[PDB]
Amino acid sequence: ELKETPSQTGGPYVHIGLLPKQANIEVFEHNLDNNLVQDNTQGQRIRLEGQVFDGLSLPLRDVLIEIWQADTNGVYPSQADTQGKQVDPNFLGWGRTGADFGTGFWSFNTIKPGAVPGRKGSTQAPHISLIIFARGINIGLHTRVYFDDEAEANAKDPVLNSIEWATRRQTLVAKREERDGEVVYRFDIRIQGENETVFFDI
Amino acid sequence: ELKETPSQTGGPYVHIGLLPKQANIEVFEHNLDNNLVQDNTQGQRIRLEGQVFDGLSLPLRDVLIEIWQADTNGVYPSQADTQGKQVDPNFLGWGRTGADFGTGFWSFNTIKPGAVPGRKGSTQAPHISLIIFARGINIGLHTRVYFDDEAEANAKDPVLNSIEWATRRQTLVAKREERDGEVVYRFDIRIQGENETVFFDI
Amino acid sequence: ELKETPSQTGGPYVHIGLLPKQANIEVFEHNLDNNLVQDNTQGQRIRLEGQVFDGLSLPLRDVLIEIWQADTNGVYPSQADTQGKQVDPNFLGWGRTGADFGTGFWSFNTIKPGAVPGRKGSTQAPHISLIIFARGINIGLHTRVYFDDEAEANAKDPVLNSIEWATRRQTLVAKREERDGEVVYRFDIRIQGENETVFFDI
Amino acid sequence: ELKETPSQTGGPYVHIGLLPKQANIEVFEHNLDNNLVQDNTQGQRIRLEGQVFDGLSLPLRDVLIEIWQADTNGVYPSQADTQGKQVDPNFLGWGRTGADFGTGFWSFNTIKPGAVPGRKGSTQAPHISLIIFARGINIGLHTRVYFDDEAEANAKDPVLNSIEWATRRQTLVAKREERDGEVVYRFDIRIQGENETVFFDI
Amino acid sequence: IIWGAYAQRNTEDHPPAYAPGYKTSVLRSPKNALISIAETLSEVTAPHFSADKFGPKDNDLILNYAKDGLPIGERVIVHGYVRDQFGRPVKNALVEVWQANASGRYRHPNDQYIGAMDPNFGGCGRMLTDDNGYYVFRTIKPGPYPWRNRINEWRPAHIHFSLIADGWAQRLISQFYFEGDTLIDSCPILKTIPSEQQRRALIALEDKSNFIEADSRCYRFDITLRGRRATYFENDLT
Amino acid sequence: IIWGAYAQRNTEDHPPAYAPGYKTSVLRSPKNALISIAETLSEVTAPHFSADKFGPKDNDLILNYAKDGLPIGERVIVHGYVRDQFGRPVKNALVEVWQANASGRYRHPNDQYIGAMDPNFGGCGRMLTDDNGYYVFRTIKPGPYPWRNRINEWRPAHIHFSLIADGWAQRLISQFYFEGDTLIDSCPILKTIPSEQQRRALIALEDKSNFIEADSRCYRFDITLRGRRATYFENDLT
Amino acid sequence: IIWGAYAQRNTEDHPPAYAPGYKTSVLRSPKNALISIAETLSEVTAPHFSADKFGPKDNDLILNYAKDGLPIGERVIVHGYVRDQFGRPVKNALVEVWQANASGRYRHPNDQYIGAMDPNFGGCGRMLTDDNGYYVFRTIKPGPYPWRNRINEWRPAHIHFSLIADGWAQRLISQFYFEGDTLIDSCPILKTIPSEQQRRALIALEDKSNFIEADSRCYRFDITLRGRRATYFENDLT
Amino acid sequence: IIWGAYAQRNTEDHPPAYAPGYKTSVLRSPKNALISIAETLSEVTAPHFSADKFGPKDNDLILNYAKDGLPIGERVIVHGYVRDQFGRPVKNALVEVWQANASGRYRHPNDQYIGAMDPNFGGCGRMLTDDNGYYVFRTIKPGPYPWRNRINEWRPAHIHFSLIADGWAQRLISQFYFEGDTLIDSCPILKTIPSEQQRRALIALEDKSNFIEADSRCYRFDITLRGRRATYFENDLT
Ligand SMILES: [Fe+3]
Ligand SMILES: [Fe+3]
Ligand SMILES: [Fe+3]
Ligand SMILES: [Fe+3]
Repeated sequence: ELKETPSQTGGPYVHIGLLPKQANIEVFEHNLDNNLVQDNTQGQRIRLEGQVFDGLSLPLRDVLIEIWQADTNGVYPSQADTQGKQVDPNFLGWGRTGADFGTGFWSFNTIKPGAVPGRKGSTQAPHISLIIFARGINIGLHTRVYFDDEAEANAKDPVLNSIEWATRRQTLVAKREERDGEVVYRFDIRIQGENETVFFDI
Repeated sequence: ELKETPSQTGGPYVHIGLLPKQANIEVFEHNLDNNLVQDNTQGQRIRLEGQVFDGLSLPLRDVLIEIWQADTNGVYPSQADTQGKQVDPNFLGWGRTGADFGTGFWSFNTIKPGAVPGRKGSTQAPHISLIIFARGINIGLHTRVYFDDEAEANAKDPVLNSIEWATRRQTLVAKREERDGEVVYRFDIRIQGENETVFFDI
Repeated sequence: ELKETPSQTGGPYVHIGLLPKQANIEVFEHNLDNNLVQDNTQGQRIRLEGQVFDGLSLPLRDVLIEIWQADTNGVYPSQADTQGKQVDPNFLGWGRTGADFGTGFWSFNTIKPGAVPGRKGSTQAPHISLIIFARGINIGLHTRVYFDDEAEANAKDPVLNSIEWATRRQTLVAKREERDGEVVYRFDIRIQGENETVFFDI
Repeated sequence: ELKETPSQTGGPYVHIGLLPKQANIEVFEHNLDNNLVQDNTQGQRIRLEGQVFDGLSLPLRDVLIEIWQADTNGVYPSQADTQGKQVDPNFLGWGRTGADFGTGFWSFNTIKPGAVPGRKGSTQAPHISLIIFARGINIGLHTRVYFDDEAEANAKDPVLNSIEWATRRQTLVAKREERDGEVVYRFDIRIQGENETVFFDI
Repeated sequence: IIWGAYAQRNTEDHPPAYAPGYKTSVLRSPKNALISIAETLSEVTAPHFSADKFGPKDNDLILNYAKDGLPIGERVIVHGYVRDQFGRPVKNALVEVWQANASGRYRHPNDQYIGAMDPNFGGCGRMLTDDNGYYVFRTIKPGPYPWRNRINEWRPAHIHFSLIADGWAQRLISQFYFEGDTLIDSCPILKTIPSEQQRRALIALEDKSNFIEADSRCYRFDITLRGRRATYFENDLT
Repeated sequence: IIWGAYAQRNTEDHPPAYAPGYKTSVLRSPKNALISIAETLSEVTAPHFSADKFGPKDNDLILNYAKDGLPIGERVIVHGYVRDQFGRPVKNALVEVWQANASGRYRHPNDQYIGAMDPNFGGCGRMLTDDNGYYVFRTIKPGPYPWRNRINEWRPAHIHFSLIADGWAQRLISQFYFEGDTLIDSCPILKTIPSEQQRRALIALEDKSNFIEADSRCYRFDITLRGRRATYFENDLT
Repeated sequence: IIWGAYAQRNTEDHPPAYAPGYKTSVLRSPKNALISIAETLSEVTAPHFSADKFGPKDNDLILNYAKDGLPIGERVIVHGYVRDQFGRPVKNALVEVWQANASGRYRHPNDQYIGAMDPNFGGCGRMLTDDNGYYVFRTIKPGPYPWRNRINEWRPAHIHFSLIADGWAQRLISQFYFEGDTLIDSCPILKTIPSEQQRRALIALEDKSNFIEADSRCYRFDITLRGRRATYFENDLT
Repeated sequence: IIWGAYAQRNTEDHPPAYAPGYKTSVLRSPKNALISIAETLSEVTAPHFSADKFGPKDNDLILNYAKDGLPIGERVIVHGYVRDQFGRPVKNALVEVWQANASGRYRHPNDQYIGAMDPNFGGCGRMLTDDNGYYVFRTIKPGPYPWRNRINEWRPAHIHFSLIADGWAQRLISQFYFEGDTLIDSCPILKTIPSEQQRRALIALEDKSNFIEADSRCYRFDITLRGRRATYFENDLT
């Protein structure tokens, strides 16, 4: 029985290895980014944005974020997906981005995920798995993003209901809002203090 | 010199062994409860009620509470009482109850205790000793309940004055209030955060 | 938790300390013997006799024997007896003897015991507990003597039925036989080989 | 170099796991038994029966027996058989049974095995390999059953001749005898004492 | 003899209030330190419970809830002594216990563990120590059970116990485990206790000589409560 | 590869036939020494069992006898590998097991122990090892039980097992115990085994990483059988 | 208190019946194992001996047989306590002892050892333990003596003793030796006992503080018998 | 084989969230405990990255940014294996690394350390493990560097690494150090890890036999990720 390699903070320069462009380094021809929508990707395009705040309510300007989600039909572009359904052939399902050094805002251009099957024949409400890495953070923090215009589905969601402190459930619900013509979901993450975002051990 | 047996949490099902009825179990003919007043018990009947809140201001729905108090003349129904006075022959002085699984409210039907002698010839203001047990609580938390309509006595109370942070003394004073015709004292316990209730190591 | 003192053989001269008379030593005024019947002892007198044989079918000429039994009504002259019945006031219930140095025969003048209660409301058939001590024997051997003219009771006896090898049960049954006018039960003990007597760990 | 897992007695209830039916337990649809002859099995049917006796000449009523044998042509229904000959397609070659709780008799309905090749180009006389399991037996006892109407073959058998104590060879020969019209071989096993059956370390 | 106050509780021999490894303690632990007070009659006195209020089977968890048959599980007897820290026996103390059944299932509305319920087992009993501080009850050995601290958390087999004795200062609730259980070394709750010697003070030992043939096994478990100091000079208690 | 005979069974790694401490062995043990023989096809061959004869629940002791509900007791999974002494996996070997219920009671006519019967538990199962020698079954952890060797004798919790593999010489029946059980050090049956290392070869180890959250615990237990030597020169087997 | 049965005798703490090193045991030892039984009133009861039947010198081996003078030898006092395995004192138990004289010669017809007889020494005594399980007798230290096991066999100095107490199950006969005797490590009889700790349980220790100036030396020797378990639930004894 | 959930992450084998010695963690650590959940398809799945998207020099930090010449520093090769906790190889996992140059200077806007920049060194690379979980890249050994935790704090030489494998639950980011570096024993970041054995799990070992003569030295470093349990009974994942 081997033990898992121990985690360490990503450190302040986590952008050199994970987002060379943002560090002004051009070594890779194909760079990974925060845009999960391709030409023929199916589903309604949405923009996910927000900020991450520390214990002083100050945004982290050196944080790195990644998301993992299913396609428009709730199927993951992964061999581990055992649904038997065909996945959108034009969807990676993953993306990475960093907050702005100045303002602290982060965002992803993606698609709204479809409902995914839960354990024991249940159905999970639409969600996006998100992880946070940064200086001061020893282990990547896991969380989930749900959508407020999906209230009926959230009320029945297994994971959200596994949080006995009902009042904390709302911290995982992003607020929809139509900008010019694009749909944007605002999701702010609070690491400490009041309205601290729920973090999971998955 | 032997060491005291180490404490452990009472756990979430602390009702099975301490309040079988509330767990819907009928094994004992005589069950212990939260009613300390018998037919011929002396003194003015009072009802003690409140809730226990966690660090999120949410009530504990699995907490267990017990109280210990003197009779109407400030004499304890205990051989350890060395006052030389006769105790009310119809008063156990102790009671146990659990918060409601739904609302979280707890209560006891008892009698208002008389003043008890303090150390070095002093006099303690009327009070009820109370202890809290529950999941998450490794060692039963001890506290005291005093009464607000007993301000003159409280100002001279030895224990209350042994709290140098004067502003915390008020957390141990229950507020009187006449319901239909019954006298009720509201006492809410805050385990963490602001206005955290004072706990003693007795 | 203390351990029982370990057993050792009684040795070849076990008569010096347990039967001084047989060793021709007169130090005690009151000597213990093999005669359990006193003037006013109740019940029918009987004589118990036999020999003890080794693995070569040769009698032991240095063996020592003791017996323990209830009175004529199946009550033991012992405070440990919890039957609530009164015991024969003229019955020790115990006796000791040694085989003859020449022939090897041993015997006791006693009374035929009455039925004793068994475990869980059962009834034991009439019996006498017997123990053997001698050179070569590291731990006193325990056995029981039942009577052949008590066949109906033996068939229902708990101990005899706890011997799964039915064919060995007969080794514990002494054979009755009327001498001149005295009733004698012959009981031969075989320590080894064929028809080896059953020994118990009590 | 790993060591073989150590043997332990099968215990008194060895029937629960190896003969559920005899224990009145019906969990398996297909149960293993003592009948090795199927509809199209080749060879002359025979019945093998006997009893197992302990050191007191008493039959074991809790013993379990298994046999392993070749088909009518001396070929084993096993991939390990290297004879190059085709085996009877309707013959398992193995069977299991338990003695009767009351009488102690055991039996198998099988076929008389053909001669099997021995070591170094020799020929073994017809035989059946048999193993015994039971309470009190720490390691399954291995033995062989030969047939008395096969005297000429037995005289030349390698294994039987590897027993220097010629007088013990006969303990491995079962006696034939025609019942109504069925051929029965009686084979009694004696674990201890006189005429003790020969046991092998294979 | 005129008694003084109970000796001070040694906070180092007990788990702290805040124990991050035991998750539910994070929000149910005071942030302020406990305020220590000098004892008064309130702390040195305690309630009295008369024996004739207890049923004959109150200390027999095998039979006090048996309806149509006997519960399924390991028949065990548990006995021991209750003494104060100075070695004095604790007489007529109220001992209350509760546990899960052989499946690790509690007869409680909030327990939905797949472990099977036993229609003939309740899981609770009580007794009063005798004049020598001796106690004894019979039960079915509880099975371990999963719980959600970290997703795959498992509690070793245990029996919850509570004591109300001579002084309110003595009030204590805890749990004891069974010698040899391997889950003991991994339990987050047992690890809230600082020292190793104290952790071992909660293990009931196999008492082989007290086994009852073809019937029940037996465990020995002693409990130590805080004790009072004797006074020989000034008596400031009152 | 042309196979020769199985390596010799090391009598020192097994209990002797005569073991006075285990009483019933006194009359059921041969007085003569076992006669060792050189192996023939009879000893190196063994029966073959087809998988399609086994029911889907044959290796699930929790459900193969469940009638109205689930049996009472500790849900545990047991898995491991069967290898030969040279470390080669044993493929398609027949593994049969049987045990008592959580009360230590066997579903057998001859068992009158006061321990309670479970109407939903049978106590037996079977399986075939896969191509890697791997096996796995589910069950209720058996309870220890009293028996009459010395009047107050108690068997530690155990599961009986039997194997029929590639060679008759490999035929083996034994019992395995659970790590931490204190009755292990006092069992007369386990003590018939000479060495301490061999005694430990019968203990199933807690496999914590393979526990199934809010469901079942898991034990790891491997079995080693005798192995065949390869032949490179003369082939005298036939 | 309602008493149950005596705890099981631990066969491992006693010599086996068959001990080839002690020759006479070869033919006087059963070949079958002892059959263990559950106790009844027969096993838990025992005879009572009144004190007024004992002479004043019954426990004084120096004077109970002295005729014309005092016996020749080492004046020693032996005392100790008789307790049951649970540490309870054994009251009014009958203790009988017998030994050889200072030459290692027994006053027995079958003893022809060249060691000289003492006309003033008998070699036997008896007593009843008091309410604390205490016993005490005076004697001459016995000398070692040759015997025919192996031709040059020698028994260390020893005193034979027998006890009849509260239960027949307690019946015991044994021998104790004297601290420092070198023959102890070579005695075949003492070696029939399996463990070293048990062998040491038979050695009387020099009790220097209890020596009587210009008179006698003293040895301390305690005896432990089997003890009864207390019953708190079913009472199946009858 | 039908796979179940990943084994639970052992929080004790990782640094806690709150580590006062590492100052920036004081305000960037949750005060509430992590909420453990049972896994769903969301947690057991992960993205797939095709190899043909990687340039030929993506795993060669010596040449992927070299413009006019070679970077200054110690030429070293680093290789090893990525396995899951059950020892299974992790195939086609994405491994990303980044480091400082030989001066301990990072090519990052926020790094103003006086350590000199290398115009021919970038400091980042990536690769995919092969079918055996093997990985290998070339680089310049990074120099240690000062940072402001306590004013004179210094990080030992290290290489940052990140892995994205088969399951989201496996997502991991960490750092490995070089055997012999003395700064290892004083680093506050490495000390956030509780056990000593885990701290050593982050040290790359000198692999002398794999040095390339007159060219480069080599270090061996293996990585272990969480592993999935196999399911043999109920399949509740969906
Ligand atoms: Fe760095
Ligand atoms: Fe619990
Ligand atoms: Fe002697
Ligand atoms: Fe068994």
